[PDB]
Amino acid sequence: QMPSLAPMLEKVMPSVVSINVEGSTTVNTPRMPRGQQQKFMALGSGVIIDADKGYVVTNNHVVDNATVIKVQLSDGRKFDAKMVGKDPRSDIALIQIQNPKNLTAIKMADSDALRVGDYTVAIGNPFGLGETVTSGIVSALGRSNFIQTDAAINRGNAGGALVNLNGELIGINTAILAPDGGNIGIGFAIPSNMVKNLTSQMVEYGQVKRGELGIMGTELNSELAKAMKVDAQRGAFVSQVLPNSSAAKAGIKAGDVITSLNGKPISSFAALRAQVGTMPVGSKLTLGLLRDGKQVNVNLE
Amino acid sequence: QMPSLAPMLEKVMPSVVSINVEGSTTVNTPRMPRGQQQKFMALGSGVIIDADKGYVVTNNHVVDNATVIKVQLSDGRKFDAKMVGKDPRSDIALIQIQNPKNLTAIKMADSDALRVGDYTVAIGNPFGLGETVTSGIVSALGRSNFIQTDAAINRGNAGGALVNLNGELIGINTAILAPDGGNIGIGFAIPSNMVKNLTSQMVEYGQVKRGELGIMGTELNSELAKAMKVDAQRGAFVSQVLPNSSAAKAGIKAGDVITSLNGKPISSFAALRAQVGTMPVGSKLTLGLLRDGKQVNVNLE
Amino acid sequence: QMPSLAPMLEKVMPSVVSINVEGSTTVNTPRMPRGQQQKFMALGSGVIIDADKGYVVTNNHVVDNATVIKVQLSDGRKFDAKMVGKDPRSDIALIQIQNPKNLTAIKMADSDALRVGDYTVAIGNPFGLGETVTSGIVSALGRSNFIQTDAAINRGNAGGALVNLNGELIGINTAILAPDGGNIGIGFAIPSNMVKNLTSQMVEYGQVKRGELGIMGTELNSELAKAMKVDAQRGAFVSQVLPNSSAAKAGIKAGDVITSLNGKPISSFAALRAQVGTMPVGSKLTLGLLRDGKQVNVNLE
Amino acid sequence: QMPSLAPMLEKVMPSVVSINVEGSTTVNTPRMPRGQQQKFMALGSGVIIDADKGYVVTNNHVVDNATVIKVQLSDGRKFDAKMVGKDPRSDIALIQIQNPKNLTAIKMADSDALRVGDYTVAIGNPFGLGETVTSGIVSALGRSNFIQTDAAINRGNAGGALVNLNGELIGINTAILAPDGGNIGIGFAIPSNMVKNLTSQMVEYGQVKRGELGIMGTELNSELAKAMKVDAQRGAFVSQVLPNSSAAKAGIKAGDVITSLNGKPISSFAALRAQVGTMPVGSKLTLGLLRDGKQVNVNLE
Amino acid sequence: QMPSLAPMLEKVMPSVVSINVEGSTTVNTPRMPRGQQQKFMALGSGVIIDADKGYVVTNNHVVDNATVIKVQLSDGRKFDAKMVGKDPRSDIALIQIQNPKNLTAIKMADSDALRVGDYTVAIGNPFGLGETVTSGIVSALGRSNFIQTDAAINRGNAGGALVNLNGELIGINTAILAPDGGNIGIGFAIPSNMVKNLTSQMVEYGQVKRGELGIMGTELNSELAKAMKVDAQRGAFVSQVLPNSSAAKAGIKAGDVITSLNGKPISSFAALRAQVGTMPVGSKLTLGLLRDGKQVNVNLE
Amino acid sequence: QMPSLAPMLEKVMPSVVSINVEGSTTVNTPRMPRGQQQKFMALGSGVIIDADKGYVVTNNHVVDNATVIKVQLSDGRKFDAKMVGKDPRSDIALIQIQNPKNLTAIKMADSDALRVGDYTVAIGNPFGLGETVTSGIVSALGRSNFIQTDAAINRGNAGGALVNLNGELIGINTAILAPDGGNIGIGFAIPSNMVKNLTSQMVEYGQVKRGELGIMGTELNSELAKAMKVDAQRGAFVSQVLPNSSAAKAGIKAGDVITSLNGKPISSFAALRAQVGTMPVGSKLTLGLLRDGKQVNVNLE
Repeated sequence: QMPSLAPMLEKVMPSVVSINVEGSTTVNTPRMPRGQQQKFMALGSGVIIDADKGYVVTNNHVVDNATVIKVQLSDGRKFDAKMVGKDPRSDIALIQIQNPKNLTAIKMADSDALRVGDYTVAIGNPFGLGETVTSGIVSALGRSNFIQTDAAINRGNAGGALVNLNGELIGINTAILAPDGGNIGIGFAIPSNMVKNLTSQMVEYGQVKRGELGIMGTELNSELAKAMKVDAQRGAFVSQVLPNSSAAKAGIKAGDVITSLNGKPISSFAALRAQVGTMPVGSKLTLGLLRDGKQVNVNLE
Repeated sequence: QMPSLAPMLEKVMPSVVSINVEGSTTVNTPRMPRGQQQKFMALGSGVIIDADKGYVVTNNHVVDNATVIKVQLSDGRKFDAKMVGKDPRSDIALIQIQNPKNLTAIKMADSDALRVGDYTVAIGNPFGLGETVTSGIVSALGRSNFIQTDAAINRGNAGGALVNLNGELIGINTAILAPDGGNIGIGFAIPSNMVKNLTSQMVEYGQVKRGELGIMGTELNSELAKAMKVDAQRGAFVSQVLPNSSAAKAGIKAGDVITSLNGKPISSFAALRAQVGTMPVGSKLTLGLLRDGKQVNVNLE
Repeated sequence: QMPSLAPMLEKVMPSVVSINVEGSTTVNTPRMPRGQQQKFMALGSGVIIDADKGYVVTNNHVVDNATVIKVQLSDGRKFDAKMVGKDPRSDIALIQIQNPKNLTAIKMADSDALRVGDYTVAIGNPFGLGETVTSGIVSALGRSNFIQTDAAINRGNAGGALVNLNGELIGINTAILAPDGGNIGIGFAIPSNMVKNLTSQMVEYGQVKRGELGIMGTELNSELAKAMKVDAQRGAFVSQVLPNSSAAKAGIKAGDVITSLNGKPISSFAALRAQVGTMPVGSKLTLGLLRDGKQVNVNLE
Repeated sequence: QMPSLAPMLEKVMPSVVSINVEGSTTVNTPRMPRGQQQKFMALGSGVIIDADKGYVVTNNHVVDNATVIKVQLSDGRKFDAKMVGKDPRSDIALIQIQNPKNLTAIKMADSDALRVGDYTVAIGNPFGLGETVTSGIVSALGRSNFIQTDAAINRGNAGGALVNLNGELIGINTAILAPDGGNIGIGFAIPSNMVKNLTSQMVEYGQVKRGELGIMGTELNSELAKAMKVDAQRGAFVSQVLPNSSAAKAGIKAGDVITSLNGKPISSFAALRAQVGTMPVGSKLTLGLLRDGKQVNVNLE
Repeated sequence: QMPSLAPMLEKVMPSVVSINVEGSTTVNTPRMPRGQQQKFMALGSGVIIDADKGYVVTNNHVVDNATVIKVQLSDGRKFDAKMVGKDPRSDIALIQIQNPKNLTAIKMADSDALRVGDYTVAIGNPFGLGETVTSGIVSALGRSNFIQTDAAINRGNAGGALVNLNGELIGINTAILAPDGGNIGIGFAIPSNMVKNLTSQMVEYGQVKRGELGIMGTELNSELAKAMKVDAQRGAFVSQVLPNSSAAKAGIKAGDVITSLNGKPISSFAALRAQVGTMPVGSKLTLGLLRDGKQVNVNLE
Repeated sequence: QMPSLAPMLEKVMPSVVSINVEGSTTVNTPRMPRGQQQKFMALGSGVIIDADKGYVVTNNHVVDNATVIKVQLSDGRKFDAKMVGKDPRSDIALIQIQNPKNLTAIKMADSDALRVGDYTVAIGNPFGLGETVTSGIVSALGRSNFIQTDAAINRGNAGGALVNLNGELIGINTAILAPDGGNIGIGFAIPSNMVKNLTSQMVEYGQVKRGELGIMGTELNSELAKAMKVDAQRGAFVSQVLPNSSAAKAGIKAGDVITSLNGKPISSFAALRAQVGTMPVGSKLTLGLLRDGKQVNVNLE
């Protein structure tokens, strides 16, 4: 008969869940005529990632400041969940289902396999009226990072799951304009792998460990810096490398002068110290290193 | 060759029509520096539903306050139409073609058959520049009610017809924010069946008959109400049932205490009287009834 | 030396006070991503009207929903006050100082004596930064009602006291756009007399008694109405007058047909019933009565 | 007793009148969902300028597009008025009272006598709630042109009359942002003399005659222009002067090169042709003429 | 395996390029507190249309006012380009790659072959974050002109290329709201043929030649016009035709009275002179000619 | 004759001047479709404070980022001025007239003498159309600090001079919402004395010296802090006083616990360090000191 997503969607829908948050937050006491605790209600979607432990990935902007979190399965069943870890930078959080039973976990695809022309579908709650599904394609890939897809709802709240035609997880859709869950015109999402890495740090550490690792250099134009080349100057100097932190790994040594980070020119030396320090461990960033030919990819830790 | 909708679209396009409304409306006389009749022009789409009588379904927000309505077929032909019935609640209206000839009516699908993953396409006039077609999927179903689809134009005016891959009618797209024909981010529409039922009441009665039918109960906590259970109180009490209005049908009897209407908890007794009274006859609502197990679906009248 | 208001202002400033309100109010629980009690703080000015009892007139939009109200005298002294009565219609309220001692009350002028060219000065808190004084003239008088004065602060919150050159009370400035304490461009205020009358009803009754008093007529065009004149029809008919409620006083009798209320034509019969029913007792409204010459002023009760 | 404006105000109030306009205007037919004649109502103030003929000066933005204009005297009396002339440039218009009787005309002051520190008061209808009076001083004078005064209402509609302490007319307040009757922050007005001149052209000609009068020159850098000086060039050249139009009067002759008009440098030659051509006859503009010392004041016609 | 666009997209991506403009523009000198040259940076997409000459079509709103334009191929390679021609009306421009080498040009489809149901995909830079691809269908065709497609990004900048399933060029997407590169809700684009014609005029003439060609008629109701029919008047008269400019071609002769231009009624005679004069040569417009049956399509020049 | 300000205004107007600033500022390069130096023009008023040296006080938001500053006297004369010092905190700056000749300096009043009822007048350029004068009264005094006056223009740019009836300087009007020269509804200004002190630091030091002077204490609840009282805790502890910086002057000694600064409670210890550190030397702030009776006024340095 007619082609439809319903078939695969009926295999995926189980592993998607609706999250009902109740929390409190400190707010300014209203001055009139036109600090105190105010109760709010957040509402999102999430995916069951570990059927046995009852691990449910979700967005940090949903579960932030939560006092009580509840989970309802697509079949109607409700559970209590407990926080386990969040990550405001990438807007990802892990919750756990208290008393998990007959749970289906989603099968995660290798996000590295993604290409642009690929079809996707997004499952979530743009307007809070219940689980809404929409389709589209992989519009852009922050590497081949990040996933950008036209399969996203206008004026809607960045829902949860991003899925391929086989009904596997290729990512969690996110809101880039936090603390404002909305749209920029197109959908952004953390690829499924970044998601898995991110998620295991939360299970293991209560959070994702920041990998702020230069090595131990000295500004360009300084004492030990000006001494060397300075032919084709302008950039961030690197004096040492002995810490062996993806530096004896990045094939980097003394004297180098990095001036790139995935395209964007690294002006100052602190420019590196900051940009490479706010990223999540396991990250795959590329550094355009200056020394007459040099550009290696790093892996935090 | 290449896959396209054009083929089926060429079978559906005939049954779609362009409606040109001209009407008058009472307006405030402008006060300056910065009641009277003002002439306006509304513009929509509609579907030929009965080829012989020349019945054309359309949106109430298009044909409301109309003095002269004209219809132009996709082939260029123009006819005069006459109103027959409208329904502001669901934003649906029926017009009739004066002198119908060589008309094609659309084949209506059973909307009950719809599932979420299904593909749809929407035909209409978002910006008045002529008949615009767009595609998408069934994003959400107010039952399996209402149809929500991503196949809807941003900042556009809720067009007319919603159609499956076989070129059958699965619904009429509507504007939830009346009297403002616009978008919320995604498309809403009355499923084709609700459409047909709605439409036949207009033909038969000049309007859709409201089925405001409780039975004849008494508030919870009252004289004849407090007398009974009150174990697990909090809700809307039901004293009688003899009227036999979907009550000797809903398997409901004296003593009951309804507290739901398709999910939303029924607080007061008038809360039922109102919510169940604004709906269209033939409706299929579900009542979470309290009496230690009870929840039956009703059918107005 | 130089002319100044400071002199008289130093005689008036004592009788002006700063009110610090703390209250709670029911608010919607915030839905995110972007009922409960929320604490607010209101802030106004007021005038000591009765030195002995410690009566302080103020604006209802200041003391509304108040849990704790405090009063600070211009000399620094703070007292606790207790509500006694409010009146949202005119935005006037009466509070009482708990433990009043060495209080100065202001001398109230007869507002009836006011003419337009007269000078005024306004004392209050437009921006909450403390007691601000401004001058101007009587721009318009809702009779010679209401007082309109240019002596009002742009974008400011309708302060409290309105005062003449002798330092007497000619009125309390009010906000016409409640619940929004702001400006329309010019200042509105309840004349001092209306203020006094209003204020004594609060002391005496806990509120100002509404004087909704027609008499007992029948719509124009009805049974007992059409029977009479109908020459120069169009208006609100009056059948009876026996209730003697400012009707055996208004020189009104059976058959009359009122069609005015201080200028504005009285269309329907309920138009009178409403307009004359929302006003405060003691009011002085004028009724353009139809019967070939008739227009008398009434005094509620 | 206390100082007040009421006294003089009671001498001026008679000569002020309230204008009630009713008109029609061509408007776009509304396109929905969201040319024809639409009826509006304008409302202003004006001053009786000629008691005998019943001449009432007012603002053009009040009486523009008027079908029926009515006048009500401060004592309550109503008359019908007829248009006589308007002038959108200065926003001034003259209406005539049909059947003038027991009229008081205002005594016009010589505006040339004005200085900045002088006190003024403004009478009008900022918000349509009736005749509102406000005070202030002469904030700026477009000569000593135009009158700018702080005696103007915020967010209000540029009322009518501007008056000194003796109750004489020093000007009519106007709206610079036509067709939007509002405030810029301070009040602008046509001085009383400009008003009188303007007004007599309307009586005499149905409008104010534009005095677009250069003489007959040739652009600077042209054939007959470059031939001469060109020492300290850059400006508008003047070839002839024989027309004797305030040129044999302005002491101007062949060869001149004007480059000023009351301060603003005259760039091109058409820059003069335009700026000096949109002004009202009788105007007093000053031209910074180049020829090594020359700057005379002109008087149109 | 799974269906995807990536395959064909990998064949098309080469012929798409990223344009980095740097230009200057005259701007008003800022007045504070709150003419000069200001440097800006524009950014777009474009398609390699001629591999050998290195012709790259793009949008005029991207390359307008450009001082330096650079081109980067999808493989990373950068070239300098030089302007060759622009066309603000249709928002199309042609640039040339300086030193073109190993270039792939796209294969252009015949746009005339397009039908509505057809699938499309759009490639561009909505938010400047790099080349973004999105899909959709042919929503409307300004003939079967113009192409309207749902394959367009919300709040995005009208990207560049519009492509069918075979990876051929069916058009360049454009911004209708210039000089504001944004969305109306749906995508507009110049069909590929109009594109090719447009583009060859730029190569050949530095611009697209306007074909403002009536013939030589006289207004309806005039001397030589009223003389004839006037039966079913109201329109634009046509006196002559001898110029042979698509008039001895349009089968038009003396006496005619055109009153249409692709639907819109031609009111006046200048209405034709203007509408048919702003269009690009080679255009295919239709004229509803009055003479009791007549409507032929023209081809500029 | 009639009362007016013109007389005294003619004595003050000379000492007021118009400042024409021309400057450059670093701005973001515009990204299109919708760092570099951009030229702007600022415009203000100022007062000649020292006739001989040609010292002209003005607002910092006028002369900030200035490359060329010009001064024009009320009589028309223009001079070049040079910066000497600015002070963004209070928005005050000092410029010097190059080649001062026949200058009149204004006579400064002792601001300490001010009371609220006093009359003021403000001279400046709200809309850039030239020197505008407005009147009013002293609405509030940040001590008897700061001067708040109703003598300020709506939506206008905080002009310059604030003057009493004798034509003496009582202050310079300022904009509290920098870098936005506008109104809050009422006028704020630095009293004339604060002005003089401020201004002499600029002459003497190129700027106003910040008097950030605690003494040398230790947080409350710390080692040397908890040791003492703690009876009626909650505040900022003070351990030492030996620095003799308005501490052996403020009658302050070891052990004290300050918790006020002109009304506002001093929560933390750094709360003092900051608030008392951003103020201008010579300041007169009051500290509510805790030790069972203690509150002395300080004088920076």
